[PDB]
Amino acid sequence: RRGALIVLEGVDRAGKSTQSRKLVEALCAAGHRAELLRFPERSTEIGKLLSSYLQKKSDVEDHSVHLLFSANRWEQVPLIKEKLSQGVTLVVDRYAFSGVAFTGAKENFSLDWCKQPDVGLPKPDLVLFLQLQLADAAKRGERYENGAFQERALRCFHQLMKDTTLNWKMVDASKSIEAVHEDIRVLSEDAIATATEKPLGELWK
Amino acid sequence: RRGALIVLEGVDRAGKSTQSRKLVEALCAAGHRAELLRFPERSTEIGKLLSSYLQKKSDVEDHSVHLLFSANRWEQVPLIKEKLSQGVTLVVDRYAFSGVAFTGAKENFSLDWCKQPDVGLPKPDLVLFLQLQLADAAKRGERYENGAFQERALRCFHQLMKDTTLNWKMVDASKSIEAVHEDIRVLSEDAIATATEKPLGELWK
Ligand SMILES: Nc1ncnc2c1ncn2[C@@H]1O[C@H](COP(=O)(O)OP(=O)(O)O)[C@@H](O)[C@H]1O
Ligand SMILES: Nc1ncnc2c1ncn2[C@@H]1O[C@H](COP(=O)(O)OP(=O)(O)O)[C@@H](O)[C@H]1O
Ligand SMILES: Cc1cn([C@H]2C[C@H](O)[C@@H](COP(=O)(O)OP(=O)(O)O)O2)c(=O)[nH]c1=O
Ligand SMILES: Cc1cn([C@H]2C[C@H](O)[C@@H](COP(=O)(O)OP(=O)(O)O)O2)c(=O)[nH]c1=O
Ligand SMILES: [Mg+2]
Ligand SMILES: [Mg+2]
Ligand SMILES: [Mg+2]
Repeated sequence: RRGALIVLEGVDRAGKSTQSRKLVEALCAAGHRAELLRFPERSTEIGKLLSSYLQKKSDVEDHSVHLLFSANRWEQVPLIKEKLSQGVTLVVDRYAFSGVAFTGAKENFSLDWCKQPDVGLPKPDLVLFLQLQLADAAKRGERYENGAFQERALRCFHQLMKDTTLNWKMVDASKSIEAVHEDIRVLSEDAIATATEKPLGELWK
Repeated sequence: RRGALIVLEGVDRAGKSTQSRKLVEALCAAGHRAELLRFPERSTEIGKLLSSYLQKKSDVEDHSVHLLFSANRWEQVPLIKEKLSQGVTLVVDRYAFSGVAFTGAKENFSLDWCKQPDVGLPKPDLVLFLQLQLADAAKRGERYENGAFQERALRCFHQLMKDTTLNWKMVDASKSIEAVHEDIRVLSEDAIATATEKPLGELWK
């Protein structure tokens, strides 16, 4: 039986990294083979250019930066497919959705253009959206770290959620770390148990 | 008056670099402000990864490599737009067409997916296609340097030429360097003189 591809999305400070780490821990403690992945994955050459960019150490033309973020996902596709075929469930901290939402929050970027590079990536079996008021997210904890930009990103995320081809689940990320974790864990157990019967799909196609 | 954006395309060994160099020389000698550009532009960080890839010094997942080639064009867009607005005609040795044709020659790559990343780039005013039999190209002068792959690339180029939104001009590249140059020079003079009256367009949109 293949593993499940579970993605956590949300604006900055929504609790994605905290919940992805806790989810992998709990699934492993309950006997599942599960591993954490994140995007961008900064250990690669592409990821290094992305990190310099996000730290404002370098400036990059907006379309180039968008394409590098997508290429950074494609470079991990062979690994993603191999792990899933091996029975390993992958918990992914940000994915193509963040890619479209953050670039789509910029001027003169259509959602259609932003989606294309990621068309065909492994399709998540479950996309958890950690919902919380922007003002709350701002009380917790770089480029894109301002309220007006987060608000436009959030709107883009809501457009992507109209996409019925995907198993979106809303999570109330305003609760305690432990309460949000239990909600996420129960949804993830269900997806691992029931969403893996069908072959891995292809995103946005 | 803005400069013209002229692109030279063709399979490997078609004479693109020789003709692009000669064209810029002749236009400048005839009083035009013209400069040469090429893709990939290996002087950048992205271009360096592309060069390692083409030299087989590194392996790269096919979708990532496709997106890096496109990002390498977008990183030069601000410069392209500035030069053209300044009256400078740009002669470009390979462009988005090569990008689509070479990736589209690989298995499981649709032309549509291959075009998307380059949608919206500056639209060439003239696209010269240096036509010559593959067997001839092979008598002149790396990754992709085998006949079966060049033949699939060539077929992709012929699909792109169905695109009526673009000013494609076929050149008989089997003639002498000087004869091919004169054909190219005359077409280029016409485009500089007549194709620049309208604003710079956007590719594939
Ligand atoms: N449910 C929560 N309640 C309060 N603070 C939280 C909660 N989840 C995470 N945090 C804190 O908010 C900050 C951002 O969390 P993090 O998981 O890194 O978010 P993200 O990856 O979405 O930016 C961290 O300091 C974290 O401890
Ligand atoms: N018209 C031509 N006839 C014969 N050889 C040519 C002609 N044009 C170019 N060549 C030679 O073919 C080789 C490849 O030319 P080049 O301009 O670098 O092609 P490309 O950039 O399309 O690969 C070079 O050695 C060049 O001198
Ligand atoms: C995956 C992904 C993220 N992003 C954004 C979301 C974040 O704001 C940012 C990286 O923020 P940064 O603060 O540098 O890192 P981290 O959140 O790990 O501490 O990248 C994109 O713009 N495109 C993408 O494809
Ligand atoms: C511009 C571009 C070229 N190409 C290919 C065409 C050439 O085969 C190759 C670079 O070949 P290489 O032999 O490394 O360089 P050059 O032709 O300058 O000596 O890149 C792509 O695959 N995608 C692209 O977007
Ligand atoms: Mg995080
Ligand atoms: Mg489309
Ligand atoms: Mg050349």
